[PDB]
Amino acid sequence: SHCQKTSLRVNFEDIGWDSWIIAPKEYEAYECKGGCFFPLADDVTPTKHAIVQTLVHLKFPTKVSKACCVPTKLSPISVLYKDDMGVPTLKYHYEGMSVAECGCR
Amino acid sequence: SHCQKTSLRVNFEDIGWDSWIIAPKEYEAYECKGGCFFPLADDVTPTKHAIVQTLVHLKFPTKVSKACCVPTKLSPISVLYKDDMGVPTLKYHYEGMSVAECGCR
Ligand SMILES: [Cl-]
Ligand SMILES: [Cl-]
Ligand SMILES: [Cl-]
Ligand SMILES: [Cl-]
Ligand SMILES: [Cl-]
Ligand SMILES: [Cl-]
Ligand SMILES: [Cl-]
Ligand SMILES: [Cl-]
Ligand SMILES: [Cl-]
Ligand SMILES: [Cl-]
Ligand code: NA
Ligand code: NA
Ligand code: NA
Ligand code: NA
Ligand code: NA
Ligand code: NA
Ligand code: NA
Ligand code: NA
Repeated sequence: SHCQKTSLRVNFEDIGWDSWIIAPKEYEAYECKGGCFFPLADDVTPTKHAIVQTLVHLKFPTKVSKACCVPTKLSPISVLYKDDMGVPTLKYHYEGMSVAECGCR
Repeated sequence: SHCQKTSLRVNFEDIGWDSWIIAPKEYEAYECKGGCFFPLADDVTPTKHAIVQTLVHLKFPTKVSKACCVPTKLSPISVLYKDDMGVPTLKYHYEGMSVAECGCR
């Protein structure tokens, strides 16, 4: 019911990235699912704007949207890609691919 | 149509904060409105997970949600609050209250 990290396996061929990513075929990216509603959790680490916007959304549900549960910290992965010369080069830290922590923003 | 910053005036008495915030009565908090869909904008600064999740949402619209346009940088404001001794104390930098930049996360 609340903002938390859940599993998401992403296949590179389904997102159109298998044309430049040789390996791996799939990877655990995770996704941040849940709702930002009161009472909040102890580890959602909400900003004061996300708390204010959620309160305004309660008073005006048609004019203002609630806060979103988005990843607050990302972890890199390693991909085997083909460079301009068609050889498999290793990108050891491809940053911003997996979710480490979620939160209400 | 795309992730951008828009105006949001928040009244402290409508969110139940006028009991500990004497002044100001209202403040410009801003809100991040728009959609994270391709083709993206030049200044939404999207993370690679937000791009991947948006691509997975296109292939599986019922199983995975799209990325959210949330504030990426917050600016503080100044509030006049009553401390435990009932006097108006000034909190010069009340951080995390106004939106500075939006983005797709
Ligand atoms: Cl709470
Ligand atoms: Cl925070
Ligand atoms: Cl690297
Ligand atoms: Cl290393
Ligand atoms: Cl990178
Ligand atoms: Cl694009
Ligand atoms: Cl970024
Ligand atoms: Cl201060
Ligand atoms: Cl200062
Ligand atoms: Cl503060
Ligand atoms: Na904050
Ligand atoms: Na309303
Ligand atoms: Na709305
Ligand atoms: Na290492
Ligand atoms: Na990134
Ligand atoms: Na689907
Ligand atoms: Na869904
Ligand atoms: Na100053």
